[PDB]
Amino acid sequence: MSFYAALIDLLGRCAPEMHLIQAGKGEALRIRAILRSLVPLDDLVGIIS
Amino acid sequence: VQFLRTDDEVVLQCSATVLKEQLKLCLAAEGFGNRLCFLEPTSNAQNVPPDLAICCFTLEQSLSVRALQEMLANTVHRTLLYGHAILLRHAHSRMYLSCLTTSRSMTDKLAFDVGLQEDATGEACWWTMHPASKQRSEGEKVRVGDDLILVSVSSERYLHLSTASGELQVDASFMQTLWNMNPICSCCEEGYVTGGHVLRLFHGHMDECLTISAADSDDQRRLVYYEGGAVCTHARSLWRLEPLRISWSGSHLRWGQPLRIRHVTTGRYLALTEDQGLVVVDACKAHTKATSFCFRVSKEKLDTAPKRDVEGMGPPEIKYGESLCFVQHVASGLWLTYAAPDPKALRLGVLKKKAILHQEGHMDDALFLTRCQQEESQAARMIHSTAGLYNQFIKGLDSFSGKPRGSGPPAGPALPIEAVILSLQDLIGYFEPPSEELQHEEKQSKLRSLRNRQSLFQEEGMLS
Amino acid sequence: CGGERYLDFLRFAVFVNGESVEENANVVVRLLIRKPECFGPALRGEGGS
Amino acid sequence: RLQESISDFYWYYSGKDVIEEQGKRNFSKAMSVAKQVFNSLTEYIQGP
Amino acid sequence: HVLDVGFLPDMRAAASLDTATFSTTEMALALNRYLCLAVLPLITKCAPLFAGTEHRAIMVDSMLHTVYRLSRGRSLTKAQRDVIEDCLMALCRYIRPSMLQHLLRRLVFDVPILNEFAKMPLKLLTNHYERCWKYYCLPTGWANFGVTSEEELHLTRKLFWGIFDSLAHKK
Repeated sequence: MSFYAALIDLLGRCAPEMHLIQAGKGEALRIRAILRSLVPLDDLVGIIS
Repeated sequence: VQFLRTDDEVVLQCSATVLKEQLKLCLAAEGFGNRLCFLEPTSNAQNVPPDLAICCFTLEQSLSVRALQEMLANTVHRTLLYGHAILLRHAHSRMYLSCLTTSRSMTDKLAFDVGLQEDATGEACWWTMHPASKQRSEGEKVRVGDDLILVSVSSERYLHLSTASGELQVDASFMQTLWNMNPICSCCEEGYVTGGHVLRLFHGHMDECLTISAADSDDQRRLVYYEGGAVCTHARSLWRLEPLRISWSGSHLRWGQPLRIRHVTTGRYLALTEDQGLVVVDACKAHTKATSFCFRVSKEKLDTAPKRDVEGMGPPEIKYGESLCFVQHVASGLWLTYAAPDPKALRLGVLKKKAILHQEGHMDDALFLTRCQQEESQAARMIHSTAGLYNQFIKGLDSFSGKPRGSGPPAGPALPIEAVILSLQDLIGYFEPPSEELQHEEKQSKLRSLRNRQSLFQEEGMLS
Repeated sequence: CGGERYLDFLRFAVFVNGESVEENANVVVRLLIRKPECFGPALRGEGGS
Repeated sequence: RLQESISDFYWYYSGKDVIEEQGKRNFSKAMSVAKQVFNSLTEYIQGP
Repeated sequence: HVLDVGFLPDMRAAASLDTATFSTTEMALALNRYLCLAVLPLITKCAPLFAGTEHRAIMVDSMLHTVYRLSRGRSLTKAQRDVIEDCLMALCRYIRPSMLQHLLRRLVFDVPILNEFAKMPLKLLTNHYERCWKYYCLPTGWANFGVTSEEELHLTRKLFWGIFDSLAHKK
């Protein structure tokens, strides 16, 4: 569990900042889409549950 | 040549190790009706020729990364180089290759779908080339016949050939796959016949052409005729030439070069089956020993053995308009001419001259070639694809049309509901009348084009 | 264990002072996605649990 | 290689209307090396 | 998500001195309460997590297990934001946490309760709100809170300045 937790923490820390998303920067949304497709929301919701 | 310049016709070939020895497949897409892409086998061309009409791609631009970014930010024959972003345009449909934001594989693998887009606007229609194993370098020029890898811009994924539970599909994943762009053609001379051109085979004067039997015929439209008159305007007289060569199958035609004649409307290849004569046959029974033909002036000439294959564009000799040559078989070696078995009073036909193959033909059978417009060829290809799809839909409907369901709803193959819906929408958009705010001359030209397209679609059916 | 130890170092090169550096995060994300084996036996691909 | 780098720099600076001081410094320091390379290339030909 | 995270603290994660070994829940409180504060979507209706709000109030009020003022401030801000975001959805969910303040008005930990029970009426002022038996006990609570101020343990200036309740909405 520790390895997966560390990997998810690193992936979250690499997410683009909010103001980068709200101010264009298409590469930021590209990285965000890559992270989104990497792991679904249901996985996180189940993990917290 | 042999340098992969801008604005040439290329095909994306790949090698697969699924088969025991090897397999060669070319990327292809139907265009209208189906946006997705699929691989078409080519190594098994001895008996089953491939469909090269929907395989050719055209290189539109080869800009660098920074220039591409500036162009995208500023929206509203350059030699290809490694590390550059390229735009590929489908030859049949005026659509651009792109990586769609969809996926259906049951295994995510961060993989998307590879398809087509109606417009070049956006970022997903550009692919950046990267070098293969370290025999080249970044920024170095690109030569033909050299393997490389294509990287998407929007998805940042390779053009990969999957080996999943499916059968050799193509997607955009993170797995590396090597592709090469074989150059179909290059800068071509004006008014010269080259392999792949859809054209009409005219005989004698400008009122006779080599056509096929019309729809709603007694036979299965497998009898080759010599009808003339208004048939020269329809899509029946549209034939295409497929050289046996696969890499440079766009070069200028050569006398005595073996070629296959294909009817674009029906998808059947001219052949001699030694059972009924000169008839068009299906693609499955299209071995080179029966389907290969050629053109040559000087009918007898004491013909010698052809040789000296050309690995480039080659010199142009067969000129459009003045191409009075004779067609003969290579494997057998017999000519063709108008049969005219008997001038019956009640023949019920203007000419009704069957096409037959003879060891020594009659006189005045030389055929001169004239090319057709791009719109006519595209309309013929759409007619063929649409007729095939609707026939498949009708057969699927009729398979279950007799027995109530009760249980087990799938009686046989599933009906292509989504494909037929997309084809119907594409056809509805295709026949949209021009807007009333256009200028009078251009509006009249568009109206004439639409009327011609409607007549072409109606002549080959599409109403019954 | 080695995966967690290696992921610990990368958490400091992309996340500094509560913010995130765009270049380092982007290059780390690209390198990680280009090598799916770094995500463990679960988030690799076909057959993943 | 230097020509490709200069072209990339120009492409990056195409959008902006006025080049700032730091871009001009790098442009000058690249053009000096370009001039030196060009002089070295000329010396290989002169004296036919 | 709020329903799932509601039942993690069982009686303020067993605030009574039982184990004093598993304090990581209090550590994760400082990480999840911030996200809970980042949004205020529990405004309109369909809110049966009044027990969750009571649990949060008892967690901030009871810090017997591994007391930490730094995380206590985060919990204080969480409670303050939760009360200031939504209100007038029930009657017991406010008086029951404030029952301790009404009875034990001299408690040093009742500053959250007084601050919330003060911020609610200026933010509401009975507008779009109907009084009930809960509103009937406000005079008694105010009376006993005021009586405890001057009778015994004369309050210092610092707390007396902050103990100035509005005492509005008369009749």
